[PDB]
Amino acid sequence: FVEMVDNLRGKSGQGYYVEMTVGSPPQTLNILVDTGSSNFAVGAAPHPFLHRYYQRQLSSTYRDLRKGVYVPYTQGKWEGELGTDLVSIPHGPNVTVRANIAAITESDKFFINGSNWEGILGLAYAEIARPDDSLEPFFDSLVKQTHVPNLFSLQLCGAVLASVGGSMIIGGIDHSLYTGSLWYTPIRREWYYEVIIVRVEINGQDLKMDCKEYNYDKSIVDSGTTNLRLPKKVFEAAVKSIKAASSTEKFPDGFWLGEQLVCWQAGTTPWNIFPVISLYLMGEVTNQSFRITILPQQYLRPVEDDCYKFAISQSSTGTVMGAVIMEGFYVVFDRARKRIGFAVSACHVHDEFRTAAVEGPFVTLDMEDCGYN
Ligand SMILES: COc1ccc2c(c1)[C@]1(COC(N)=N1)c1cc(-c3cc(Cl)ccc3F)ccc1O2
Repeated sequence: FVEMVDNLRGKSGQGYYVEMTVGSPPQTLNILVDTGSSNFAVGAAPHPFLHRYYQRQLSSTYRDLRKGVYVPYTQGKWEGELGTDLVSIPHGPNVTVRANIAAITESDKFFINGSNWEGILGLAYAEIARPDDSLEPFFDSLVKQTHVPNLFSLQLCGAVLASVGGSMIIGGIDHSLYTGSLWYTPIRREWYYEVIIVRVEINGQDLKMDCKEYNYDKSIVDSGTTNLRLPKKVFEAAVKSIKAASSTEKFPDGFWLGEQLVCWQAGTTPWNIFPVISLYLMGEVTNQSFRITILPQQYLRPVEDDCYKFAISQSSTGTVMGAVIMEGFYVVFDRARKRIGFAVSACHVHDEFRTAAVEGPFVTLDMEDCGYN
């Protein structure tokens, strides 16, 4: 899949995008890769923040669905007009499909002033598509109309604002992109990429919470989120324990809340005083789990003296495994088998003493009880 390796770009904190073409003749757009939503929606008007936009009037293969779509979400909104058109991915499989496209005609806090992308590719399932589950998501269209296998994988590698890179392998797995074995956790339900966390440790010390708290009201794998977001009660316990383990140095409460930065003399960041963080995920087998472990190199994010933000934050919408988790791992979205694979990423940032890890098997009882209903 060498043609697809390194097909993602971005700027730090502004997400990962892939090149796509829409319409005939082809119009090239940079599109945000989002496993946390399910619409293919593209800027369709000259918003001043956009480098380019979909000009439906220039496409011979454009079809109007004569229906609007309205998409408020927690940090913004977008609105638009539904249609279909032909779509390809230049650094993806050699195929062209007819996909649903939402031509974005009004928005608020959706486009980023300074980014290089113009649309969003929602890779999640129809159940959370707007306006309803009858709007077939892109990837469903791709799989139905071609012989592209029903799976994709992401290697997110991270870095005035640093450029980031990664790979979206569409229709398979590139084994060069990880070390060790893949370990799979079941997709609990096909809406978000919902998973179940069964145990949490900070430097091997169990938080000892009712595991339902870890997944209240859901836990998801989300390439469209930067932080590791945790339910409020879990965040409180996690920070208490991370404070304790790192107490060699003291920081203000605002650091832990993301309200301020911490800085060290360039090149002297004391990675060693910060603990590793492990999430045990439901495994493939009854009473079997595995654990994924990240380093402070994943959860202390550089802000451009070396200065960092604490990139674990609280959530009222459940655990969100964003870039802080995904940049440690090669992640396989094995839609065909309703499961998500994690393996140590060949590009993850680490040091001489510790590495991001994926380890198993472990015995964990009552894992089904950890899910919220
Ligand atoms: C209905 O759900 C929606 C709808 C729209 C929507 C998003 C979700 C969102 C927010 O979280 C996720 N996963 N995608 C989302 C995320 C981002 C975004 C993602 C990253 Cl990784 C970084 C910066 C961003 F602004 C930009 C736009 C954006 O729009």
